[PDB]
Amino acid sequence: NVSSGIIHVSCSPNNTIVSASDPGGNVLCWASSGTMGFKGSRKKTPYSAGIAADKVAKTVKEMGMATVKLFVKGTGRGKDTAIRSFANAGLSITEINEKTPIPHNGCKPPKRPR
RNA sequence: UAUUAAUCUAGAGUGUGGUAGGGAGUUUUGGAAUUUCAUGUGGAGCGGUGAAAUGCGUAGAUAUAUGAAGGAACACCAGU
Repeated sequence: NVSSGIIHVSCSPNNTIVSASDPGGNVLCWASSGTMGFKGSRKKTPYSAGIAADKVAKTVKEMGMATVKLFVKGTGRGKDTAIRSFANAGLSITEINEKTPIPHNGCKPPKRPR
């Protein structure tokens, strides 16, 4: 029910999530690799993120979606496939930005696995 | 060489001017991020690994935006 908006995607090293939102901060709909049939370790693939982004773009099309900001989050090899999905979808993407939860050198993270 | 009577300034220190440096201690401030809580948005998976599984999830998690709290450590300056 809104033309302008923002859709967020967070490509974790183990999974990915995409979520379309209005500029007021509320969510409209979200999608993830788990929403599709295949599960387990095979869900951390760029193809899975691509189909998730395809589905979220589809389900926001009926909403009447228009020019939209893009905040990409997380690290992984599947985030760019969502970019291809959205660009090829014909949507009115207008701005790209980086919103990884990057911290300054503060709290101590987990260790080296070894 | 040792002892002693002395003398001098290059040895070594003090002064003068200029001069750099994350040198140290004490006393204050800040912001990112995590976590918890609260507020809305939402409905099934999330997390996880070589692959899985304990574990978490409609009693609304993850996510998204805002606010509060507390604690810890100070990317980018950073280097033949």
